[PDB]
Amino acid sequence: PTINQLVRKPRQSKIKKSDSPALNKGFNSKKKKFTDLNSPQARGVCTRVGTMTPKKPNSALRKYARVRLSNNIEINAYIPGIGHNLQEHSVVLVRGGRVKDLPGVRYHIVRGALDTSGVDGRRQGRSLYGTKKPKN
Amino acid sequence: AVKIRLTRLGSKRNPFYRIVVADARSPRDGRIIEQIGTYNPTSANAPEIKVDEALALKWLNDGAKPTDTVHNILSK
Amino acid sequence: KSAIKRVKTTEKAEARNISQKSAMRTAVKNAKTAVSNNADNKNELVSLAVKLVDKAAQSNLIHSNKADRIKSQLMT
Amino acid sequence: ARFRGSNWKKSRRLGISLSGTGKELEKRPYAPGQHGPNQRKKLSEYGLQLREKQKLRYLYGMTERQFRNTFDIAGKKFGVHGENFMILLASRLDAVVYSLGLARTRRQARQLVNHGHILVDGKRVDIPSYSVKPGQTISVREKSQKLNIIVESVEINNFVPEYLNFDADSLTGTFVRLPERSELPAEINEQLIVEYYS
RNA sequence: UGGAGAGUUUGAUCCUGGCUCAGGAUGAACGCUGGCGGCGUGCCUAAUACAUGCAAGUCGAGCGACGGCGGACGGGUGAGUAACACGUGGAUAACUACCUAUAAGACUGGGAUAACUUCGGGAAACCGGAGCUAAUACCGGCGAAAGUGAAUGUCACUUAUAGAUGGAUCCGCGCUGCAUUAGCUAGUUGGUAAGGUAACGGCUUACCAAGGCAACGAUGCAUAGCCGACCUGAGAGGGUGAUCGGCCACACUGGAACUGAGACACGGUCCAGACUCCUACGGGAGGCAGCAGUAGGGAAUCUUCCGCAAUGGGCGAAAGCCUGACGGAGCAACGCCGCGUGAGUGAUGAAGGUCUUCGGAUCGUAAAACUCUGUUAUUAGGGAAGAACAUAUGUGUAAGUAACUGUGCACAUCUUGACGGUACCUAAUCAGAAAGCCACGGCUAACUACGUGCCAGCAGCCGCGGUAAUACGUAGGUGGCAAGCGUUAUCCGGAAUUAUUGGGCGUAAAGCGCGCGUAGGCGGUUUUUUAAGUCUGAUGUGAAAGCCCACGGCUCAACCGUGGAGGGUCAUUGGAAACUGGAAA
Ligand SMILES: [Mg+2]
Ligand SMILES: [Mg+2]
Repeated sequence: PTINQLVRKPRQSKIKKSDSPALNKGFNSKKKKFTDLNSPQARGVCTRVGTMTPKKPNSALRKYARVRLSNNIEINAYIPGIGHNLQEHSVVLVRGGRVKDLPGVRYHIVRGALDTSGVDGRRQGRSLYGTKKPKN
Repeated sequence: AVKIRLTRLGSKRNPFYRIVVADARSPRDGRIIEQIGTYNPTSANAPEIKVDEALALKWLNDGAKPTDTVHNILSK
Repeated sequence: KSAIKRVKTTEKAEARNISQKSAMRTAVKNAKTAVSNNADNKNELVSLAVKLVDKAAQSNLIHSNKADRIKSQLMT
Repeated sequence: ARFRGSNWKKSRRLGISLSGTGKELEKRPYAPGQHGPNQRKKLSEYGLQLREKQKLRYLYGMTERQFRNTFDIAGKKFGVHGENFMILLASRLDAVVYSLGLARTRRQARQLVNHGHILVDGKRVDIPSYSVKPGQTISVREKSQKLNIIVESVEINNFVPEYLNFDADSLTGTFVRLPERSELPAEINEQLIVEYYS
């Protein structure tokens, strides 16, 4: 507004918040690295084999994996692709991005470098799922 | 006082110099006082000697120790 | 480990100045007692020796040379 | 970086009948693939500057990183960034080879440069994206007369520009002046080029 | 010089308004594939204990048989500190192993002792004792003083000068978030006193004295090294602090010193604490945020490489000597750049795939052949300008007495390249080894036939899926980029969505329930000064290096080189008085 008021208080701009909460900050030090920052990726360790549904009008079935992350906290997940060589308490790489119409799930289990290593059943969409073909 | 110095610059496999002067307390790479001009080491598609003795005599008055391979510039 | 021999000077150089300093000051601490009596016998011809040890702020350079005038600036 | 594959898909699917991947045509009722008078023709409002970006990119055989690195070389000229860009594409060593009639395409003009058979001023220049500065000439090495493919270009005269001295069999040239438009191209405005880059 | 948009609330509109996508980035990770010439950058998460190697010496023209200069420069790191830490301009109360310019004087007279053989104790760190000795070591008269050696010359000592160099210090301005934090320090504010360091000093103490700071942000919390620059942007701005330079602090932790020219000392030192480990359990040793390598939390960052030739630094008069500064190599698509996996010639829609009346099309001169080529490389070699010197020796500068000396002012010519049988380049059987990856409703660049068929799924939003479904896996087809393609998390633009350049309040979010009113903000007209703002002139300065404006050259180019523009809300140095401002009517 008035140039008198703008001297007396500047434009304190709009804060934003992260779309994906449970990563990427200095958390809660407890004389060791009790919890840390994972900007793109991490390890995991699993806790539960997941089976769930979307909720809005949709009626399909989905297979998450409710884990405890490497910084004491609890998140859901998802395995893209077909195969599932995963059981309880097995290491899984992470990468962010929510899943719409599921009520509370958080990230994608990377199908390349983990115990989630390689998914067969795919032949054209490949590097999104970690499937090889050394002929070409 | 001060010592006459060649700041080495230049990429991989290709040095190049700039004639400076500062005390030995100052290092080679930087905190250099003055520059009396460039110096041209390689002679292929490049000159071989370069100096400007106008502001070089300003430093031989209050004291200067040229290194014995730099003194071959100013003997020519 | 060639500072081992530098240590052997350091326990050896403490003896020469702290003998000179403690003799510099008690010649001067008795001097302002002798300058509180002023009979020209216990103050004369040793006050210039109290200034010779304040000239041995230049000879015994443990007391710094430019610091020669930190005590002797009042009596003489 | 080089474009290979002499199939007519560069001419027929773009549309223009230039001297690129095959000077003739044989499946003239159709476009490549099942895209044809049968099936979907996908047009756009940004495809009118796409096809003035895609119209040149296969012509010299250049990648995407080359044009943007040459779009702002015309920024060093006193004309605007879209005004002298076709001139700098007309001044490269590759399209001056085909302008001298010493090769038979612009792509054959890049083959006989890197293999040392065409030089500049005696010194071995083997760069197809070499900029021909004014006041320079075109050279060869001593083995350039035995080859049949230069003698192929001695058989047929191909293309005559206006900014050179024209020697189709002597294998030495002269860059007399900086070019202009409609000497090397014939069909492209300098106004639909620049709008793609915004 | 340069500045785009699309989608979604309704049965259908206009508006306000959010959320979401296309693009540029990463000292990124991770997903698939792999030809490199060449250039750069590779602890950002447990400040998690650090094996084994090398990083500080030099002087045999000191002097004996330790006396000097250097370890305060240099090379690592960000836990600390919201501050003269830093940036930027002003100021003098004073500080040099050095470097040098002239000149002085470089006298006189003494005596104690390491190494060394005996002496005894300890496993050790080693110590107590005794005979032996010089020293350029040590001592006396606003007052100290040195001598040394190849041909007296030379070279350090010593005092007063002043110049460069180097540090110190108070001062104007720039310096993050919060007011759901309003009071705050007491030797605090000041005189005075003597002591105190290079100097000023509440700099530390003593009697008196009643102040400091503050709503113009004083005090207290959590987060942080900071600038030149990097990122994005039309610009104004927003976000960042890495290699690369300047300044700063710190050394497993917490204090305190000693020598010297100007350390509270990274590799020294005495002490105290938590840890490792040995001894005869009486004691002693250890500090890789030096150069690398291992261990450790990790989704994540490399060789335990020869070596001083060039440039720079200590020591010496010189040969040279130690140099993990550095000159370079060993390894990862880590980033940009350049470059190939070929082209010229080559209609009968050859084999053959899923679509089809398979009455038929497509990829497709593609393939099959034919023809040249060998950047690149499956064959070895002659072989860098990068090295100018130093040393003297070839005979020149004055002291030439004396080109021996400091120089090397004829050359510096009997000399100096690990890398490097490198950069380069010729000659060979051979077009033969050398290409992916994501997408293809709408956006948004790119379509078809079945299997499953609100299922395995997919999804940036509209969502496509209840019996195939152009919007899921598959082959065909195409499009994009290309030795690289997508996905993630983060940051800026899109977002005129914090709007000074550039918004809003009747009903959409937003006008206090309304008066008197302190500080504050803004103030009609006239003339005259003042120059505080504003205007322009002048000087000095805001160092290299980057972006840009240009060029020999690396075969172009990335990078180097030279020039050029780029900082002042500043200090100071003159002119003008139009408005805003103090001053007279
Ligand atoms: Mg070191
Ligand atoms: Mg190094």
